[PDB]
Amino acid sequence: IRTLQGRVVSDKMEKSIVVAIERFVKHPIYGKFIKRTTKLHVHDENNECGIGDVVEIRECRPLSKTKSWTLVRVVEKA
Amino acid sequence: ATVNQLVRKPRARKVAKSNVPALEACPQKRGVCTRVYTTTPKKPNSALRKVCRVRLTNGFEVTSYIGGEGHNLQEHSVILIRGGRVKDLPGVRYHTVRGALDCSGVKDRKQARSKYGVKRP
Amino acid sequence: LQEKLIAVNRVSKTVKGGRIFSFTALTVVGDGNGRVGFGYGKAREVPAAIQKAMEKARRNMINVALNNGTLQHPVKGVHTGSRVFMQPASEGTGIIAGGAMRAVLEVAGVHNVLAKAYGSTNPINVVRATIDGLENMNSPEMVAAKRGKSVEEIL
Amino acid sequence: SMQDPIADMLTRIRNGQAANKAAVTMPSSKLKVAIANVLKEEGFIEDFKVEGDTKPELELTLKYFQGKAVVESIQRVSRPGLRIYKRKDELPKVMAGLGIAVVSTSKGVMTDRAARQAGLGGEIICYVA
Amino acid sequence: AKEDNIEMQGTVLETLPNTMFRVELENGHVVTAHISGKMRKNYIRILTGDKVTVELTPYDLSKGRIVFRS
Amino acid sequence: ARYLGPKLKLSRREGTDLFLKSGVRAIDTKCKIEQAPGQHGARKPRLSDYGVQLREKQKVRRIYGVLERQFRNYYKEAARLKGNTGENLLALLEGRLDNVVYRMGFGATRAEARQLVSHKAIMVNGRVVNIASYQVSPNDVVSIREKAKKQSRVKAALELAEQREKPTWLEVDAGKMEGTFKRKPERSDLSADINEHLIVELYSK
RNA sequence: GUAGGUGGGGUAACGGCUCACCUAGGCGACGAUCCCUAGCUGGUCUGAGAGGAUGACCAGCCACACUGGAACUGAGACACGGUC
RNA sequence: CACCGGCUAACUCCGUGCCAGCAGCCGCGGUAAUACGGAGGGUGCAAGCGUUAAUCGGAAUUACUGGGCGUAAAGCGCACGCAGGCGGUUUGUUAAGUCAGAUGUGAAAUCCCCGGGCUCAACCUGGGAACUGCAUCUGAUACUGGCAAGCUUGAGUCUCGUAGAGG
RNA sequence: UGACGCUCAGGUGCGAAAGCGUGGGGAGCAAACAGGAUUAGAUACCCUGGUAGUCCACGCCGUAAACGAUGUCGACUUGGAGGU
Ligand SMILES: NC(=O)OC[C@@H](O)C[C@H](NC(=O)[C@H]1NCCC[C@H]1O)C(=O)N[C@@H](Cc1c[nH]cn1)C(=O)N[C@H](C(=O)O)[C@H](O)c1c[nH]c(Cl)n1
Ligand SMILES: [K+]
Ligand SMILES: [K+]
Ligand SMILES: [K+]
Ligand SMILES: [K+]
Ligand SMILES: [K+]
Ligand SMILES: [K+]
Ligand SMILES: [K+]
Ligand SMILES: [K+]
Ligand SMILES: [K+]
Ligand SMILES: [K+]
Ligand SMILES: [K+]
Ligand SMILES: [Mg+2]
Ligand SMILES: [Mg+2]
Ligand SMILES: [Mg+2]
Ligand SMILES: [Mg+2]
Ligand SMILES: [Mg+2]
Ligand SMILES: [Mg+2]
Ligand SMILES: [Mg+2]
Ligand SMILES: [Mg+2]
Ligand SMILES: [Mg+2]
Ligand SMILES: [Mg+2]
Ligand SMILES: [Mg+2]
Ligand SMILES: [Mg+2]
Ligand SMILES: [Mg+2]
Ligand SMILES: [Mg+2]
Ligand SMILES: [Mg+2]
Ligand SMILES: [Mg+2]
Ligand SMILES: [Mg+2]
Ligand SMILES: [Mg+2]
Ligand SMILES: [Mg+2]
Ligand SMILES: [Mg+2]
Ligand SMILES: [Mg+2]
Ligand SMILES: [Mg+2]
Ligand SMILES: [Mg+2]
Ligand SMILES: [Mg+2]
Ligand SMILES: [Mg+2]
Repeated sequence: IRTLQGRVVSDKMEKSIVVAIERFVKHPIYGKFIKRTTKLHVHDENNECGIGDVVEIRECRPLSKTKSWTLVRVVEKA
Repeated sequence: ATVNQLVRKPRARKVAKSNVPALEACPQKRGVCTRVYTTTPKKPNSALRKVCRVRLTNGFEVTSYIGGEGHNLQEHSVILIRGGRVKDLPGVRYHTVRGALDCSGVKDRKQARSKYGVKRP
Repeated sequence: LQEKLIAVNRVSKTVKGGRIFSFTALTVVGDGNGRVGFGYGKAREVPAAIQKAMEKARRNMINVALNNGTLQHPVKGVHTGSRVFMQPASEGTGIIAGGAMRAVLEVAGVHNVLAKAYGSTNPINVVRATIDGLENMNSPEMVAAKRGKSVEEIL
Repeated sequence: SMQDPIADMLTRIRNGQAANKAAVTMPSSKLKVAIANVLKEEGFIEDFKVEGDTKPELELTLKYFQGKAVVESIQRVSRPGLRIYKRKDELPKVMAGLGIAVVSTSKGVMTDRAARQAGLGGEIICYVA
Repeated sequence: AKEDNIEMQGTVLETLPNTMFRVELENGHVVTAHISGKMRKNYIRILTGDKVTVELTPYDLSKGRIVFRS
Repeated sequence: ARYLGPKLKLSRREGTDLFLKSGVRAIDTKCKIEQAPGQHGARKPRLSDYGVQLREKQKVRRIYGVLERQFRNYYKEAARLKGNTGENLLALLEGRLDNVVYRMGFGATRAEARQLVSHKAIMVNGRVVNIASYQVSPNDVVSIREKAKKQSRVKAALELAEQREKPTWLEVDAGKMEGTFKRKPERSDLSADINEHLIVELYSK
């Protein structure tokens, strides 16, 4: 149900992708809306995602040291 | 400064130092007099002003003003110093507390006695 | 009219003999009901300097639209290096102003105001900035007039 | 380059009023026309018109009252380098509600008063007084 | 009511900047003396070799005030 | 913790009758009210704006008999309370039991009233209160205790209060020796000589 | 073991937690790494506010128990007044 | 208990004579010192009063609110240019930013408001308000962003010609 | 043609004169220096000479009151007299 949408920035790991989730946040002091990036290691069972793809992801149990997110679907192919 | 420049590098507040570093944020410090002497003040004024070089417990060697008329301090006197610049003496950032430890009160004082460590007659 | 001495300054011009000293006098006057003016007098003696200032102040009185002993809205005044800010206050606040601004606001008949003086606080330039503030203030009725509306439509 | 057409429009009104111009003209846009409509109905300008087709041009007829310009001040608030948005409860009163703030809400560009009564916040385009 | 000084004669052995002087006293001790205010105000010049009265203090016997020049 | 020194010196410094004597005799007959106290008192120097503010504050303090810390607290309360701080401040001072006892006419001065209170001679709603700063509220009945009804100073103090302007916000009964604090005094009910806005400004520094 | 994978082992439990093998990744100017300082918070002080400073008392959380290791017992400890 | 030259409420006499000393800053003291020391008088606080330390304020003196850069401190010697910031105009679409409503949460204490209890107060306490936040759901779609298709006014290309101590 | 734009930390290049390296060149000029004066002194200004250098090639240096002591780009806002 609860998902993040972001862009694939690596696919060099077996069954794993790095996904960048871009956020647009008001700066606390100065009030300018800044772009902030959360990078997440995500599980990609079938190795379907390539770099540039837009992917929907969901939070799951730990799968490795760094992985606690899994691929839902590819929204847009690159 | 533009908003975007402040985002990249915020307003740095100036790190204002103490005027009384040898106290180390204590209201007084004890010390031992290493020398007790007189010094001539800066141009407009003239006097022989009573001072002492004091080795503090925390190991800072500082100069302290000995206020009031007349004092009993010698080398190896143990004194309490407070904060207090004397404008017309370079480097004198501390006053000796009168009527504390080895430093006597001022003789025959009747006004501002509490500033010079003198009991009520 | 109410009258108030703000500052008296001894000024000096060098001549071949030595120095000719003379006195300046910043004063303000007002009715305590919207009208206020400032004057600046020069003389060789202080009492003459004051009287000159008072006479100039009496003839250079502006009008101000006050809302029952306070301002209509926040106002910013500037003159030279003096930048002043004033805003309306509720009854019983009193005049929360500094030095020169208070004198102006007192005699003008502003009982309740919150004020601050930024930049230079030279009395001469502060008084001008203050009165510059009060003259550029707008009532509801005159805002309604220029905009071609009623007071109800504006407010 | 030109990066704020709205600031430009406001500057044209401000400069035009300072130079006692009868009217000011500029390249039109839907948003400019929207702001122009607020200015007109609040009575800070007399009228406006759009002329052209491929390259439309907005003309504004400036008001004067007893010689003096009606637009005392006109300030760009939200700008490209720093966008400003406000919730309905924190909509700014300009000149203790003698001026207007022009607010882009989800129900179109309007005054802060109308945004409050509608019960909407939005982007604070400009102050006018 | 003030504490008392020790007057003593001496010869100015050298002049120093800003009306400061080395003065060898009667007892043979060299003090760094300074000019009095009254002598400064009245423009009494002091030179190397001049015989001077020096007011000393018991608080410091390396310092003095030149109050008279003979 | 109280001022125990000479009274008329205070009146002289303010340049007004602070009512610190009973008022059987005129203040000019007991002292030189026009002249400030001391050697250099015949001089009348020009007083600064700060000095005007201070002397207004000290006037009100000296009337009621309140030291600075307690007065500053009364100011903080007035600032907090809704409405006019200046009017609130004077209401609080008028609330005080020592004042109320005086205004009813049981003490000849506020100092004599303060002693009555302090010496457990006053009851608020039938209960002994010996705190001078006790805030009396509307519809409270201040009274003299049966032991203190015989006190000759209380008989005399009533006769003095008959001379003075009677408070409209109180209602005393001389035979009973009790009175009802009907309401809080309005700003109109108190004297116009007090420029309370000067105190408001003084503390706004 | 660094990042991921596969398989075995391990844990109350997911997991490089561990191991073997395979792949060559992973993090970093949106400040990694390194150095210095520091228990965190509710709050507290100051300030018109926005801020700034602070984290004593009280209450929540964490860490430590002469110093460095280690486990045992137990529902729970790697245990202030337990063990080696 | 401190203070009484100004800031800063409060002034005289005597002693001293740039000495002794005072002092936060400006300053005071060299013979008639309201500034030193004492005294009389006064002012401010008061079971405290001063002094020191420390923080914020005043300081718009790091300026988001809320500052500057010709000469006061401050435009890189000049350009090109990657990252980054910013983006003319129209339609559709999306709904990230944004806005609205709702739900959950935001410990108690503390702060604030209206009450209550200790003779009053401090203090204790009932209820409320507040906790400006975070998440989710449902909506809104002007503006900003994404996506798609355009448009020609920004920016380029081509044609012809001109001046020039440009290299 | 159809927003392809503006700005730009880091980066890259250009950057007077002096200076540096290597090899040429060297009329005039001229730091240093030599002599002649002046003067209280004259390590100067003045006079007569004079080396580096000034010139060329290639490489280096990266600074100047490198100034409009005024960053770049865009829009808007009365006039007058000139130059090209
Ligand atoms: N030497 C010493 O220690 O002190 C003496 C000095 O003060 C002399 C004085 N000098 C000057 O002004 C210099 N001006 C610059 C050029 C050289 C020189 O001339 C002077 O008066 N000169 C005279 C000539 C002279 C030199 N020695 C004796 N007489 C002179 O004619 N000076 C001219 C002037 O003062 O306007 C001018 O400077 C000048 C022209 N031609 C020459 Cl040479 N000098
Ligand atoms: K002096
Ligand atoms: K109030
Ligand atoms: K590992
Ligand atoms: K594994
Ligand atoms: K905090
Ligand atoms: K340990
Ligand atoms: K057990
Ligand atoms: K700013
Ligand atoms: K949109
Ligand atoms: K770029
Ligand atoms: K040569
Ligand atoms: Mg983890
Ligand atoms: Mg007390
Ligand atoms: Mg620590
Ligand atoms: Mg502030
Ligand atoms: Mg177990
Ligand atoms: Mg433990
Ligand atoms: Mg145990
Ligand atoms: Mg133990
Ligand atoms: Mg004297
Ligand atoms: Mg600040
Ligand atoms: Mg500045
Ligand atoms: Mg300069
Ligand atoms: Mg400069
Ligand atoms: Mg430049
Ligand atoms: Mg756009
Ligand atoms: Mg949204
Ligand atoms: Mg709570
Ligand atoms: Mg769009
Ligand atoms: Mg550029
Ligand atoms: Mg060269
Ligand atoms: Mg060469
Ligand atoms: Mg030559
Ligand atoms: Mg030559
Ligand atoms: Mg440079
Ligand atoms: Mg420069």
